[PDB]
Amino acid sequence: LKVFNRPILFDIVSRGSTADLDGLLPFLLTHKKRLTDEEFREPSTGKTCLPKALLNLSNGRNDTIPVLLDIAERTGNMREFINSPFRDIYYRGQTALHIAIERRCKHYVELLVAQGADVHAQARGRFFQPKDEGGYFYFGELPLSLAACTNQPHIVNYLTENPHKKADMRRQDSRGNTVLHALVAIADNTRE
Amino acid sequence: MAAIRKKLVIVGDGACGKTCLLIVFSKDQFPEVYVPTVFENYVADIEVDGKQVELALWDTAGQEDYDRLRPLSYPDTDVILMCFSIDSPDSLENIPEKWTPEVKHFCPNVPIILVGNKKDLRNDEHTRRELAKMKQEPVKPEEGRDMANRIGAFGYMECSAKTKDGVREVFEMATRAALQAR
Repeated sequence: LKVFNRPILFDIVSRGSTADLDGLLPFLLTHKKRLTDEEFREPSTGKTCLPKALLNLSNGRNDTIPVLLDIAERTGNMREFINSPFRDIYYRGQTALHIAIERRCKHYVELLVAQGADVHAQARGRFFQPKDEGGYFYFGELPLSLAACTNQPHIVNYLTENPHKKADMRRQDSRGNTVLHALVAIADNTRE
Repeated sequence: MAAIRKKLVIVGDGACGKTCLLIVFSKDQFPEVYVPTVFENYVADIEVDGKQVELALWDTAGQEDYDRLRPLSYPDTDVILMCFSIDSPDSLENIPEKWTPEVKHFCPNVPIILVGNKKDLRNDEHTRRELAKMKQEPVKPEEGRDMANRIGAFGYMECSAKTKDGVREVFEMATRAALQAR
């Protein structure tokens, strides 16, 4: 309530209980703290509250996302909060935009990019590597490449064509692979 | 065409104004009321010669709880701004023995752009008087030449976020150094 620590904040945000965020406005403003500080982020990977909220989705809808984003923008670090990259070597570079895309939630990626989400953050962690290089899923190290590689044409269309910020399909990742190269990389020989 | 992304990380001692430099290059206005300790998750559009580069800025501190997280920002770096203070002589003898070994070990084979910040403060009366109280003098340009010589820095120049001198040129040089892939 009057004291908001890290485990309590994650406990609230996992369940999506929006009402418990009613006291979130004073505690930060009384203490001149930010959501991006080391106090409120996971120490293992550097994950912040927004990726935790996007990871734990109830029927594809988490009502605490708009409230969290509004409190972040009133705090004054909205830009620094939207795209908080992971820090662990096993998930380096992953962004809340990547988690939104990987969850096949068009509404959340729409609401996230329109307010300052970077559409070129390269998820170049050890988990996002080709299976022959100690990894599980290589989608091209890019939000647009990921959306194209998870068979989500609507989100690809939105990312390419949106008044807020467009990710050009000619952009190359760290490996230099473009969206077409990633789409070839994920391909199998199966018909489907 | 399609802008290429290059990662710049700025390393310097405490109270050197590296974050101030980042803000003054970002918004073209020095924040005299609030200076965040670190500026993070920013991309800036720059052009050098017929190319568009998105420069991703990373800031490292050591005041508290940041020294342990400094190694986390080293891997997959593209260019480093290794900075010191012109108005602080003690900011030059700490350059080679503690910054250099860890930056070389963690992220080897990268260009080094060592710079000196607050170039206007070397002629300030207060700083000169305080330095001469204990028999010290402002960091001379010869000191910068020696620093560039002994560490093999790509280039060194003086920038002052107060008077907005050469910051665009400094970042253009940093991006140019990042352009060659070893």
